[PDB]
Amino acid sequence: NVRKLSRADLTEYVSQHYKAPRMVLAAAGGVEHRQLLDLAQKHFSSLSGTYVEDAVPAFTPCRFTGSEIRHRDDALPLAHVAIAVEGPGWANPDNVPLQVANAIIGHYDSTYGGGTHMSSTLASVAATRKLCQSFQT
Amino acid sequence: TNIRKSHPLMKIINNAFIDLPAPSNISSWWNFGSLLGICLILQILTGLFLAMHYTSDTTTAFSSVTHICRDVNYGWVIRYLHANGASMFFICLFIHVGRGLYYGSYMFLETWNIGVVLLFTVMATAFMGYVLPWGQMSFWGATVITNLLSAIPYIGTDLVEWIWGGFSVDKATLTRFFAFHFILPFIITALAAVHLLFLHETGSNNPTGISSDMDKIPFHPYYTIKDILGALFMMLILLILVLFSPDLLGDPDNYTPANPLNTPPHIKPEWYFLFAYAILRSIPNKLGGVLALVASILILILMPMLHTSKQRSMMFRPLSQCLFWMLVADLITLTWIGGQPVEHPFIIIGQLASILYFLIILVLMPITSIIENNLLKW
Amino acid sequence: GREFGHLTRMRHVITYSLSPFEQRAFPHYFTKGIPNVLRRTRACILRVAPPFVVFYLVYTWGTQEFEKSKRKNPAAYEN
Amino acid sequence: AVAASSKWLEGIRKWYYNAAGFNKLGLMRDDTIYEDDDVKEAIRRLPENLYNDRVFRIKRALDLTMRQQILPKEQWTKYEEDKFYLEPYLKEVIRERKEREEWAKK
Ligand code: HEM
Ligand code: HEM
Repeated sequence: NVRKLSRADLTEYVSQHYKAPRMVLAAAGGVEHRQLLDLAQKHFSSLSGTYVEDAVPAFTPCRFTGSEIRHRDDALPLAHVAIAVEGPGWANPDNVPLQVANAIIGHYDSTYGGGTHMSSTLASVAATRKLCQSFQT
Repeated sequence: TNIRKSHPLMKIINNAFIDLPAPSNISSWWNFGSLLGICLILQILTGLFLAMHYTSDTTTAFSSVTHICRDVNYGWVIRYLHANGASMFFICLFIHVGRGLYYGSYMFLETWNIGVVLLFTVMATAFMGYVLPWGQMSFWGATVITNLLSAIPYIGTDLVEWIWGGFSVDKATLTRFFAFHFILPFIITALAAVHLLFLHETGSNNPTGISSDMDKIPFHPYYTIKDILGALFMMLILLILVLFSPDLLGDPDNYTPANPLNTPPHIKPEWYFLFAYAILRSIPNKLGGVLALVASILILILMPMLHTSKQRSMMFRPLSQCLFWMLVADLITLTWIGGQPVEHPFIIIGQLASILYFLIILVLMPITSIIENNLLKW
Repeated sequence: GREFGHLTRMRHVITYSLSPFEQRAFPHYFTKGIPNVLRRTRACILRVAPPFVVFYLVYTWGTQEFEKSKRKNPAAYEN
Repeated sequence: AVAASSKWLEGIRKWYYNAAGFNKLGLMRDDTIYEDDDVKEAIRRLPENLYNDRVFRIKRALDLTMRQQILPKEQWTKYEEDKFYLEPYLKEVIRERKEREEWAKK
């Protein structure tokens, strides 16, 4: 697909998505707010504010299935694995307790200082039987 | 940590049943052998509640079973489960064996040879203790089998009287045949415990004949459930036969109490020997005739090294599949012959089966496996 | 010493699969059971029957002939 | 022996290849050989672009039979493009056993 898409495809992409009010002008440091607003009004106001083509997509709440993929490739030295379930969204108030819960499992890599008796019950076992290179959440 | 892999007792059962690599195409036919195990525990168990009551008194034996199948609670059920639950343990054997002559299963020399011994022991316990319901069929088959082994030129005279305890059936015989039933059974179980030790270290088979170490799935959740399902399907047919039409597989001539004063008119054993009894009387020359009777369970050890094909199993051998179905039809005509009086064609015809059970797997099958080697260039 | 770690070596292959809880277990059983049997019975109806077919003939021949020479002996028992 | 009537014989060679059904499951002939200890060493001498093909053919043509279909008729391995890729690596292992044997004997 990165072998065919040409100038026309790109120019309407740039026209249909790059527009306000989908944009934010952010600044930090030693900036002054009034000066920033004055400078914004000069270079930006020549801008199309009314929606072009009225291309408003409708959000589809995501499906989530239970599948599994396996790729063999027997000549590599080490193996990678990942496992996951479904979670909340951005504005859901259930995020903070899940953060507090995932911080109890922890993380570990085979170059940490004081392994084999660090507080997590999973890190302290991998350090002493030597099963891991690393894991994370 | 993981208790399933460090305890001295559970290593043995995890490595043996729960976690062993198994193929994945196995036909149901790989099913039956387990069923035999179910039968083995049931023949032992049901069979002790009869030696509890039975009396090895030569003029007390027959009335014993007659009072048990009347007198006590539920004894009429147990008598018949014991008489019928071995009409089917002998059903299982002919399937578990015939398959190993389809899916090239004898190249397991160690597994195969600790088999035939078990065949001989199981086949002999049933005769050795179907003569102690103490009826006319029981005595008058005992006499006939006894008089053959006595035709050995120097062997015969001496051995025959040691099993009678005299000259003819008395208190001295029923006692030591009832000696026999108890012990062949326990000994047999230990030979079955060793059959499987060989099995670990080669793994099972698959109905194509090609080693598949590539894709082996466990034997938990899959083989465990398939097995339980089929097993609780053997208990439909067993119980329907016993509790609907029990009298179907027997004979009405272990009911007249044993006498030397009568003699049965059309003596013949139950169905599942009449095959290794139709060779016997098919031929004259008693000393020879006994030898041709055992040529059969030892015909079998002679058939791993007559193999002459390049591939394993009949699935890819469509011309040999013809000769395997003229073996079983042979063994069916040969069982129709036996349990029946002697007439004009019976002698001529039973003869052909005797000539052929040997010409099929002695000459034909090693010479018709090259005519097709020559066709695929091996 | 032949558990799930050490067996054959294979490379460059891939496989996919769902769960059981996101599927139904009867995908057109009625409308696919019959054609399989229709196509397979034909192939091996010819490979199990003809060997067995020559026993019906000999059994019926012997049965009826013996019945003759048992129920109709007084035919040739000439006076 | 005969040559003119051998054209008849070639015909039956096409018959047997259609009777045995290893083409129906997507295989070639040399995939169906019984591996005793002379064929366990002439497999360890294959180049690693022919070893991997034999693994993928067998693993696909063995899960068809636990599902009990076969493969579309256009996909059947045709008769004449079959390959004997293992005859040459095997008529050397046998030829060198026989030699250790005349040595010991005589
Ligand atoms: C492989 C195992 C066995 C087989 C195949 C077998 C077979 C038989 C058979 C066929 C009978 C005939 C019964 C009848 O016709 O009424 C019988 C009777 C008998 N068996 Fe077993 N048997 C086995 C194990 C045992 C064991 C283990 C015992 C005792 C420990 C035993 C004790 C008896 C007794 C006492 C009888 C006579 C009771 C009666 O006839 O009702 N059997 N056996
Ligand atoms: C009491 C008698 C017997 C018992 C309990 C018994 C039991 C078993 C069991 C449990 C298995 C493995 C499970 C399976 O393959 O399905 C097996 C396999 C086998 N048995 Fe027996 N068997 C008996 C008699 C015999 C006899 C008489 C023979 C005759 C040769 C025999 C030959 C074989 C063979 C070749 C296998 C290999 C199966 C395979 O292809 O993997 N067994 N038997």
